[PDB]
Amino acid sequence: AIIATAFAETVKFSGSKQELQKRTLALYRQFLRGAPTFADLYEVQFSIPTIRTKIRQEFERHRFVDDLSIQNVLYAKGHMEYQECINFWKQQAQFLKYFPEEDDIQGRHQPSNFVDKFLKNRA
Amino acid sequence: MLPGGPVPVFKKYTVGSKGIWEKLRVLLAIAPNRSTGNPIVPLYRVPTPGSRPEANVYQDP
Amino acid sequence: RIRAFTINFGPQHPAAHGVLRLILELSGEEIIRSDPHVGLLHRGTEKLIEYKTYMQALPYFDRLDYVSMMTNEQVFSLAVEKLLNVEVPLRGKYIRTMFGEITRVLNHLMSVCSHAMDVGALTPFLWGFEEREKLMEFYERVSGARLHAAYVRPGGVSQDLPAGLLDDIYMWATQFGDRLDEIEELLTDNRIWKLRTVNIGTVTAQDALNLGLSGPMLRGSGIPFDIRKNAPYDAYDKVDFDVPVGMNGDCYDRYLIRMAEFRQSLRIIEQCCNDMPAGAVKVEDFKINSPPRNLMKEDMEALIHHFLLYTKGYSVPPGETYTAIEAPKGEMGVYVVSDGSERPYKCKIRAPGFAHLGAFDHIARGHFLPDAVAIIGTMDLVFGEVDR
Amino acid sequence: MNTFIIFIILIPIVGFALLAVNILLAVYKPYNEKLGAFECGLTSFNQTRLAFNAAFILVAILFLPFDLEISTLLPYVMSIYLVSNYGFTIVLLFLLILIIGFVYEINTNALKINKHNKPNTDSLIYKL
Amino acid sequence: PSVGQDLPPVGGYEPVQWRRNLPARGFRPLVYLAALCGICGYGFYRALGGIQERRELKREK
Amino acid sequence: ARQGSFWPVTFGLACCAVEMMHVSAPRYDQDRLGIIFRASPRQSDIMIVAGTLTNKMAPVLRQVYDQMPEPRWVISMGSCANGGGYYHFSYSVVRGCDRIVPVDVYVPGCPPTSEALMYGVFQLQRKMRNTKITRMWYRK
Amino acid sequence: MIINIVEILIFLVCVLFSVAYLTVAERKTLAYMQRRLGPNFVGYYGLLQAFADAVKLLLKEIVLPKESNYIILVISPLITLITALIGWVVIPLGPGITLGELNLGILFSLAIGSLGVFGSLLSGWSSNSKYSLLGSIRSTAQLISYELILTSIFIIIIMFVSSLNITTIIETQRVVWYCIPLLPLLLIFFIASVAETARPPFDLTESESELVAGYFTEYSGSPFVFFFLAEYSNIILISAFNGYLLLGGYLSFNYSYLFNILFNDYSYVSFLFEGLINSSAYAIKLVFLMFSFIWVRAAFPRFTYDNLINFCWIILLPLLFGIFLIIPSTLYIFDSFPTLI
Amino acid sequence: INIYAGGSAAAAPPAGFRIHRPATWEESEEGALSKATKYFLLAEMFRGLYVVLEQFFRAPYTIYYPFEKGPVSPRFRGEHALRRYPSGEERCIACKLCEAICPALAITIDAEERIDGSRRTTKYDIDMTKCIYCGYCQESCPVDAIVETPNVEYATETREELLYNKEKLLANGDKWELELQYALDADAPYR
Ligand SMILES: CCCCCCCCCCCCCCCCCC(=O)OC[C@H](COP(=O)(O)OCCN)OC(=O)CCCCCCCCCCCCCCCCC
Ligand SMILES: CCCCCCCCCCCCO[C@H]1O[C@H](CO)[C@@H](O[C@H]2O[C@@H](CO)[C@H](O)[C@H](O)[C@@H]2O)[C@H](O)[C@H]1O
Ligand code: SF4
Ligand code: SF4
Ligand code: SF4
Repeated sequence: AIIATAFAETVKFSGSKQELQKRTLALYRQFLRGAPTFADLYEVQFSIPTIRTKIRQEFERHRFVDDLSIQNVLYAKGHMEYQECINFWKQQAQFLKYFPEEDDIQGRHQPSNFVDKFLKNRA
Repeated sequence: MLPGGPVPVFKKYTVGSKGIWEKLRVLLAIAPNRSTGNPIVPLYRVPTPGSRPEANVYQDP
Repeated sequence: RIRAFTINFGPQHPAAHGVLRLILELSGEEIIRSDPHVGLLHRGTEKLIEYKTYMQALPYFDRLDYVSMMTNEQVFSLAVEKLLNVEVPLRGKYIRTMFGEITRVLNHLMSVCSHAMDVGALTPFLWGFEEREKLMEFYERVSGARLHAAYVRPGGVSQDLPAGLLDDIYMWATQFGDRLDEIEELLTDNRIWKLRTVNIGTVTAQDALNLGLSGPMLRGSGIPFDIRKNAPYDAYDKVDFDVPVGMNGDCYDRYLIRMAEFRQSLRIIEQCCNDMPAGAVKVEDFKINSPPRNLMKEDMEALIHHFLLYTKGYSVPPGETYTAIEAPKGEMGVYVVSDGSERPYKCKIRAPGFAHLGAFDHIARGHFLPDAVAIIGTMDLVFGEVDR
Repeated sequence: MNTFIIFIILIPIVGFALLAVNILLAVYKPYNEKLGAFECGLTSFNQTRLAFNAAFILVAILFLPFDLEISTLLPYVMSIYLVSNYGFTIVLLFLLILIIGFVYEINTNALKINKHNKPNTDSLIYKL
Repeated sequence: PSVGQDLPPVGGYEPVQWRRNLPARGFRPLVYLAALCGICGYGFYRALGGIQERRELKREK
Repeated sequence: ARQGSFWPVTFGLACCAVEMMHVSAPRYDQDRLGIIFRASPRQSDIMIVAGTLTNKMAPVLRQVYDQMPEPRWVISMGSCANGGGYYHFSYSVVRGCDRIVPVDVYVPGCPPTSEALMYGVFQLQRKMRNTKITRMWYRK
Repeated sequence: MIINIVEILIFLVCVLFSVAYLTVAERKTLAYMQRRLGPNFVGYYGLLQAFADAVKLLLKEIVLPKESNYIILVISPLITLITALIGWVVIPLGPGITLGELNLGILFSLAIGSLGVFGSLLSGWSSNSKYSLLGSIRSTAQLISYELILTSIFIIIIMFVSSLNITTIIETQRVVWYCIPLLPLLLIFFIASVAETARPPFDLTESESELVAGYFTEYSGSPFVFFFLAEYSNIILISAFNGYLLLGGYLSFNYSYLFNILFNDYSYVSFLFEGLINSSAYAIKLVFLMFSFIWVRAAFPRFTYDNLINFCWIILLPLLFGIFLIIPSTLYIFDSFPTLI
Repeated sequence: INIYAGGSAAAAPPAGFRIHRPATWEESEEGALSKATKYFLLAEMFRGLYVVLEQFFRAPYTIYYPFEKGPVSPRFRGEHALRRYPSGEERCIACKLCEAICPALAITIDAEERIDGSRRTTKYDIDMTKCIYCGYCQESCPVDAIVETPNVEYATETREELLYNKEKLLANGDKWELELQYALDADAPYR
């Protein structure tokens, strides 16, 4: 047969939020445990705490979702990304898409009010 | 024979040997039937595609 | 516990004829798990086709399996003709058949003599590529391109044959058999070839079906299936050819199948050069095909139709079709959906290499790495079709 | 100073000629990724060795005794006339005793590589 | 109609060779074995004869 | 020496590799001009980008390029590698290896014929034949 | 010692330029076998291709990767080349015309060939890569496994001549070349020669490794030139071993009649013509054997490691352990044990 | 004659579909010594060596390219060109059918009313780095204005040289008109 890869998970849509809760917490645990591997494999120029901060940020992004099926899809895609990161399939270029903050400051004029954006034609 | 081979050399449109060298080639060949696949220059792709006479009489079928 | 070691066979390396990332896991010499990573030649063909007329979309198929161009455009033309409900003329059918078998000769000359090169035989490659050049000249004389002809279109053929092409094709056919024979003298009865090919890559008939394999991969396991005999499309019902089928499902049987297919393609080319009919090479309905130029420049209806076919395109009836051909790689198919418009709603290409490279994991388990090279070579994997 | 001695010293203390020519003539301005090693590829701090089959090391371990056998035959071929018909029998007994071990090696199949993922050969039987 | 089309001849073409043409060649293998055995036997006759002469020359020396 | 030993790296990605191989075939013999295609970039001097460059493949291309010892040149073979080509408006294709690597000679075609790639090789030969190595030092 | 330096320089020049043109010979012969031609453009008729390759390589960077070792990577080519070239010291181009006229010449050859395995061993250690360290192992296994067959054929030949002087081994073949009584050993020695040189059909780890990121010789610059010289010198030296063991070395027809016709007393023209004839014979034999190497590269596919080790240890060594018994028995049956010299 | 349950006359196996049986070492029409000679003396391998050697004495296929060119046809699709009439007037009339049929969107056109009242282009650009060299533009043109020459020898050092404009294309036509006339005189009846 065609056997699965190292850290594969069969797609199984929970019929309960309480089970998907445990699944999501396990995935969070796995990301946190694997962050040192993400720093060693990808030649990362920043902290392991920074990687865990980013993981927490991306897990907080979808914290107040309540539709169960959307949460199932998000869990499945999160596990896909975990398998893509822990198995060295991504390169540094794709891993550092999550980390635009660590790259140096993009120029001087970054508007946050109206007149700036107007003078730059972004209002 | 069968309907699909073998066929002699002189019925193959390829450039071969002549004289003592053919008498040697048919002595030193695993299969004298076999050909050296150089097309006969007088006959292959002559007249050239851009100098065919059939273009002047060609009409739409 | 048997800890496994992961080697990337190589995103860039010789054995892949194209670009492949085969992540193998080994326990010593033996492969235990494989993970072919693809998409490195995914160019979004199937979405681009949704933004193109059926004529604009046809050169997508020349560039999928780029050793067998005319067969890809043949299957797309067959699909669009089945939706359009138009009949290709007899001469166009004979041309498509003759050139489909020339294309089969080209594909097998690439495949067998690259399999040989990857296994170590360097000389058949360079012998066969001259015959490839001789046939590329016929491609260029009929279409104007050595590789991407854009010749077989929906409705038949772009241009009639130029004068003096059948004579030259016959001249090539009088000598191609000895080329095949000289390749066989090196490869067929050889000890090292048989060692590298006999009982390697074995796949059973049942598993060959379950995995979706076709062509030589299915015929080497013993199943006599060929779409040209079971569902003839262009002119294969009007020409005599035999189908090679093998036992033992190995790579040696696939090699023998491909050489028999060389010889049967030569047979078909002979019959088509002898029995080429007269008439038109495209449908005589100027609502589907361009009219001739001397009518487009003298007739008003002809010019209107030229204008519309080259700007808006021909509108295909609504519906859907899956049609397939016996491409030299296997069963190549196109699932088209028509929305009544000039552009497709959906075009999925069933590439024969996708299924075979998916079956690599089942076929190559338990083998050593030198045998994986032979398996990739007998699958005959071009990656434009795998990735599309 | 013989030509033998001259050659066998000259080859080593001159062999670095093109080495130095290449070191002085050629560019050298490395990158990180020019100091790199591959298209893709990585490995965490997992281990320093891979598991290997027994034959890989057994061929080397058995090279020693067979090489010593064939090198011990050198005294015989340089003494063959002086040991006339006695040493002949002795070296034949030597070769036979050492062929017994080679027979053992062949019959055990010690240099064969074995395959784990066997193909299944057992019938399909359905409990009715 | 059909005016200037590329069409075949009236009697078609002379048939081509598409069947296998790997002919069996060579003497039967035991002839090659006999030639090998004779070559090596004669070489042994020639070499062992030379060893004896070298032995007698050694006696002289 | 740089002309008569002209060793590109095996970077065939798509249907332009067919024309590269035909340039190694009997009719056009690349070896007659000194050309040998080398698997590893450490032994190579040229990179012929012959095929479309996907966004999943560009890091690999740049790694292969950076692994090449100086002197190094790049030929862009085919429309797909020159400016994205036929697949210019896709979501997965790079609009030219120009964006990823610097290019010395652009060979146009789809596919560019074997003769066209040989003409490009000759143009790069002319470029390196008019290249000032010691003369430029004597200027510096 | 002036003429000693002259002789050494002549020998070195001829050997190294023979290697450099064997590269071109390989390419052109393989080409014309493949219905092509090349190289023919980088000199007149292609006679400067190897020098172009050398000059290019000697101007390339000597990049050594991050997790590699400088010294080993740099000296392994050089040690391999030294060992390949010092084996030419014992090779005679005439009756005594040698740099090293050692009475232990066979053992010198057989002992300096024992050191060529260290190149393939140490190549694997020039990286922190775990799979190249296994490719190293496979290659070294092949080399040590076919060394036994070469040594066995050496000893089977020395059963006929009880000497380790290469000139004596050749001069014993004025009667018959040892390819006539031992024609199968010629095949076996050529096969083991092609396998020791790691040449196709025995090019497993080079072929293996160009696929993977590592496990082959990823050298640049001068290391690469040195490795090419080592390869194409060991080819000529193993064909030289073929020569002086089985094909008579420098011997030909007896030219006493012709020389008594042409000459009346020993002159330097006499000696020059003798030397030219003898070294002509040796060279035409070497040319044939090199052509055979190229032919075998052109014809056959490749082996795997299992098929190769099995070939060696289960097909070839049994025959030779049998021949060890049959040759002395043939000498005992006819009272033909050979004397010293 | 026959009624079938879940089957067919075509799905029934052929007459000899069951292979005979494997052959053992007995039932061998070849002695052990003969096949052992073929085994030890490498018969087929020497035959392959000889078939390779026979090619050594055959004519090489290699053509010396800068001095001898390969086969080209009137239909060949190479560098692009804008043609004129024998008047000297340019054939193109800004109908924009080549812009419309081009699968790669390589053509860019702009037009207006000329000073003499004629429909003629002010902009005609082809990005060769987009073009696929298919010939659809040469087929679409109703005036034989855009054509593809047989030229392939126009490789460049910069990509800004491959963004051909109207003046480049007209100069290319003025350069290649004779070759284009040969090709047209050979090819036009077939299209
Ligand atoms: C029979 C045989 C006869 C042989 C005859 C040979 C005759 C040779 C006569 C040579 C006289 C002229 C020499 C002029 C060569 C300079 C060529 C040149 O102009 O520049 C090209 C190359 C550039 O190197 P670079 O300065 O880094 O520029 C980078 C961008 N191109 O420039 C080079 O290639 C320079 C190569 C320098 C190699 C030294 C490498 C350093 C080794 C020592 C360590 C010092 C490292 C210091 C690096 C700077 C660190 C900040
Ligand atoms: C030793 C002298 C000092 C200077 C060093 C010279 C270095 C030059 C070494 C070249 C020796 C020949 O080595 C070279 O042979 C041929 C050349 O076509 C290459 O072969 C290449 O060409 C094609 C031929 O079209 C082959 O089919 C093969 O697939 C490969 O792509 C070999 O992969 C390489 O090994
Ligand atoms: S430029 Fe044309 S031939 Fe080359 S890869 Fe792109 S589509 Fe294929
Ligand atoms: S031939 Fe070239 S320019 Fe014309 S439509 Fe096709 S790709 Fe565009
Ligand atoms: S080139 Fe031809 S098709 Fe294009 S706009 Fe001009 S006239 Fe129309």
